[PDB]
Amino acid sequence: DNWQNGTS
Amino acid sequence: DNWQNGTS
Amino acid sequence: DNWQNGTS
Amino acid sequence: ESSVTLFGIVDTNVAYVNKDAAGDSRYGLGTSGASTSRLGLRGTEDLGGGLKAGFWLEGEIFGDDGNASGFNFKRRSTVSLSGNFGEVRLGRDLVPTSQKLTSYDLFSATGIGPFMGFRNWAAGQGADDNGIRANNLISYYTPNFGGFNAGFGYAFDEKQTIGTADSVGRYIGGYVAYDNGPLSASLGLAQQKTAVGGLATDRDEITLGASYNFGVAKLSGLLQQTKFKRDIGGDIKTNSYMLGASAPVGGVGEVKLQYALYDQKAIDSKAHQITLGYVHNLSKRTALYGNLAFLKNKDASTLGLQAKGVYAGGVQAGESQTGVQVGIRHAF
Amino acid sequence: ESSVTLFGIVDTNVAYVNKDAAGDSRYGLGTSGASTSRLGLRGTEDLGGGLKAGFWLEGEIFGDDGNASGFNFKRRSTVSLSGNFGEVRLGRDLVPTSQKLTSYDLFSATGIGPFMGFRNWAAGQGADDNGIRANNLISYYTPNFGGFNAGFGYAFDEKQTIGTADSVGRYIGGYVAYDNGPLSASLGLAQQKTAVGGLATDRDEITLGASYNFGVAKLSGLLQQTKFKRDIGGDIKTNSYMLGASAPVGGVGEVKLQYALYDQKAIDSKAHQITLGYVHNLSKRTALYGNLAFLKNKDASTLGLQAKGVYAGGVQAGESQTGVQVGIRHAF
Amino acid sequence: ESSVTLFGIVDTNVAYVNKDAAGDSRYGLGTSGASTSRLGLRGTEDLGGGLKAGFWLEGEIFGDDGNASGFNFKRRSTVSLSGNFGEVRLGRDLVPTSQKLTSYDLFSATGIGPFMGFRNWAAGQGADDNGIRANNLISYYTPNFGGFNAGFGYAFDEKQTIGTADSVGRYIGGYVAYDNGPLSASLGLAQQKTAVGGLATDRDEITLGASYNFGVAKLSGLLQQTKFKRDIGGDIKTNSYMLGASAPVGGVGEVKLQYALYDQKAIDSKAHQITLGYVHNLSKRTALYGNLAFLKNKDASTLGLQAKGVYAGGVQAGESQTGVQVGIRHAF
Ligand SMILES: [Ca+2]
Ligand SMILES: [Ca+2]
Ligand SMILES: [Ca+2]
Ligand SMILES: [Ca+2]
Ligand SMILES: [Ca+2]
Ligand SMILES: [Ca+2]
Ligand SMILES: [Ca+2]
Repeated sequence: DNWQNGTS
Repeated sequence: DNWQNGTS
Repeated sequence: DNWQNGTS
Repeated sequence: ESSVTLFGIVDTNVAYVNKDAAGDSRYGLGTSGASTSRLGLRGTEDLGGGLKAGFWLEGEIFGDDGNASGFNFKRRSTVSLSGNFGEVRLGRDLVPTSQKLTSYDLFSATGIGPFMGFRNWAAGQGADDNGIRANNLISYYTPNFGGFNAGFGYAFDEKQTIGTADSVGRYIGGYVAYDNGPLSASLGLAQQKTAVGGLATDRDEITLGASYNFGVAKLSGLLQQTKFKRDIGGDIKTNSYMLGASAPVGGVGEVKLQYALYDQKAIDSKAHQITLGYVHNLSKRTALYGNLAFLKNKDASTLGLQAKGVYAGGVQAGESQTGVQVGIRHAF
Repeated sequence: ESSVTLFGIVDTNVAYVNKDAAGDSRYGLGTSGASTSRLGLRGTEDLGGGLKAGFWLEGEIFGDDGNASGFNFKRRSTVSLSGNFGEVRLGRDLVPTSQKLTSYDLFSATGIGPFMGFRNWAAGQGADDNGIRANNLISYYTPNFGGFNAGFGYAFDEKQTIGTADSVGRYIGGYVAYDNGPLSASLGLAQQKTAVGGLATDRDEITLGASYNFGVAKLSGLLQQTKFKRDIGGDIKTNSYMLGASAPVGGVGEVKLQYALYDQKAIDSKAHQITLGYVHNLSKRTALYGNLAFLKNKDASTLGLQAKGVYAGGVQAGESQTGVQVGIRHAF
Repeated sequence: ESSVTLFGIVDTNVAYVNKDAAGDSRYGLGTSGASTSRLGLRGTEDLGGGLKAGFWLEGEIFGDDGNASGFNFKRRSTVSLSGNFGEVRLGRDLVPTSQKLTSYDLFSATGIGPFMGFRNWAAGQGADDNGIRANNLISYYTPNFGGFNAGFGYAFDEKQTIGTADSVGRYIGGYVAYDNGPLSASLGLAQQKTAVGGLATDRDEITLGASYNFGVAKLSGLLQQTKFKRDIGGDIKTNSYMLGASAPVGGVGEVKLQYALYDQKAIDSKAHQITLGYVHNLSKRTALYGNLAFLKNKDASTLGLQAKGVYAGGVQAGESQTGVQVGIRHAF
């Protein structure tokens, strides 16, 4: 998985 | 680079 | 967005 | 269906109150006027068969001082399993009563405008005598079936002892609710163990909340009774009432108005509050906002507006206080 | 071949011990029963020619209280260079002796079940008198050539002074080992400088560990002597012994059993421990687990099980203590 | 044009000074010799029309002790809006005067080599009496038009009271500058409110900096006067001077040399410093470095080299001190 921000 | 999780 | 490192 | 997310909000403001506990004005750079500033990590892992494992680690950000007292994960630090049965969470979090009932506050339980019912009315000596979060918490949340939904929590005291209380920090509580989209209503009941002046005390709380979103505007309200009942006798009882409305303005804008009353029986005194808010969205992530509040204490009441990072103390008995916050909220 | 990784583990449990130092039971929500809960960032940068630069920043997570005392990177905070020569690391980390020898503990050096040899047997006054980690550490790890491998570390005291000790915190230590996959064996030797009751004291430790993985089951053991030798005379010496076995059960499951003996010469007393563990994997990342331990103190011994976040203190002299942990471990 | 970035630097070193305040040598593992070690998150969100929203949360890393005193965001914790008008930032950050003027220091304002002008010369009692950062800060930075650029900041005191000072922590300050690529020059002026020995005091600072990058080498310098002027009378005034040069060596290398003089008028004493530095880049992200410094105190001066994590205290009056740092800097 790659880390996403809050809004995807 | 994009940040990955522990299991890649 | 995916989180990037310092050097992009 | 698995993911990991690093997220947050920086909400910083200029703020002013016309009086503090000495009667002097204060102004400065504060935080968290529209949403609580935060930094967190969360994830969901699909385990198959509709079962998911989750984690969530979130702490408050204080942009005016760079988290000078140190960063933590006190907002939420859970691990969970969820599925068609609902969700079970282990770890520090909002207790189910506050998680559900604070949703009725139009000011998102932050800034100068919000409902003040969830507070430590009795100077209880526990870590979380505002009834908002608990250490050592296990919670269970049902699915929503035909609108109906419920939540339950138990937090272990672990023999925390203060004076004659040997179960400080225990929580037992839950809610039942109906949520169909436009209509929401909930009833929460909770008891915490605490101490006041070193004497064992129960913190009992019953809360009713309801709202209806008409689209052109939303109406919302809360009713709460909080009673700190000392084992040897005596009680500090507070009845808190709120009614509010919000409406979109011009696409991109939102206006909010909330009225509250706090009836503090132990000092036979009332306080009344009126707050006006505006939010102007520059994007889905970025908003400029303003809050204007007026708090009127009667008699012995000394309640103050919560201008976090500027002044959040009390005022002199029977004084009225005016506050303003203007800021920017940026989610990431 | 370069990357950056944000990773962690949330391991939270319910736990119980039947007695504390007053003889009362305790139960609650604890942490880190199967693996230590953590949050970290690490990276490897390919520099060319087989040379790599690394960093690693990791701190413990306490999900029961949201890291109430503040988040740090005390588990590891290193920068390193690695290559065909091995690896050199600068910064706080496990010292080589503990890094290698704790691998023989089937309970991953956490929870109620693990080997207790790496502990502060003498009430030394240094920061790390359990022999696990050091501040100000430089370490060198060789490659594994034909099975053989070694590690060496030096940690600077920086003139830390407590009473008559002016080099508190110094570490010098290392190990030699053989690791071929199924077979592992290691010998570690270390000395730290410390103080006990304000008097300069050496903490000397020799540790032997071995294991063999038969596939159907693994056998593992540890032997250690720890001696706190006070410069003016006198010593607190402890001999610690452990033997354990683990086996896969049904695909997805694992059972573990460990027996330990702690021979505390300064109080002429022994303690014996037996721990049974089960791990049930829901996925590679998510496991449910249970630990059951029985600790028998003889004579003046007062050792207690380490139910982190519930109770990890001692018990009354010569008492037996039973503990249980049941929880979930989620890696990300 | 929107992004989010997680970034940092681990810079750890071995360091030595030949004397401390008792005249004894000290050596150990320290940090931040070439660049300050840090961990941060930042982002930029394109709002349309050239308008952008930003956030930036950054704290110092201490790799020798794993951030033992707890991680924070004290380096910077801002939210901002930027556009063709320039940039406005809210939150703790470098004040504009230090942000701009420290750029003239060839040692990046860290390690044993840097300019020491931004320091608490008077033992002021404020949080930031080195003039580097401020709590409660609002800053405005202009665009660069034809080389010319400026910055302005105001930090709220919020009635912080120490003795007779009731506005401790106030900052007002700014700079004007010219920057065309090879040539840079700036003039900064600032005033902070503080207290010394409980008596209200102004911290006044004027700083001039200039540099020229010839390509084969760069010349840079700083001049500063810092005056702590006590309201009832009296002042602690310091004039600080620096001249430095750097040059690339062999591709991959860089040599630096800086000379400084600190004229401490309140004790009628001077200190002189000479520092030699080398940086060897293994990659754009990873460098090995060495610093060698010699600090000569005259008369009553007691200044010490800043070997962070080893020794950064003073020395005996009129003593000379030699220091060395050798380390690795890894950016991510
Ligand atoms: Ca969760
Ligand atoms: Ca503030
Ligand atoms: Ca490393
Ligand atoms: Ca912290
Ligand atoms: Ca607990
Ligand atoms: Ca910013
Ligand atoms: Ca150090």
